[PDB]
Amino acid sequence: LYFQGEFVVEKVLDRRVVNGKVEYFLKWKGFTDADNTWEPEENLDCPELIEAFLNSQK
Amino acid sequence: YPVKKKARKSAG
Repeated sequence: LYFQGEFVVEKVLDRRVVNGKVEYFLKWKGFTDADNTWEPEENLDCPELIEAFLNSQK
Repeated sequence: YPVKKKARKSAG
């Protein structure tokens, strides 16, 4: 229950592919790096952060 | 509660 709903994303740090799904590595606002997680695209609503991350990589 | 720049956790 305590992990349901949505939380503010601070940073998008990386992207990977697992089993046909694209996941992004997130820093969550208010949390330390220790709480960073990988989340699948379908979980995300942070298109400006995703754009900024991809642009940052070239 | 967030309305933008947000995500749901796999943990939930």
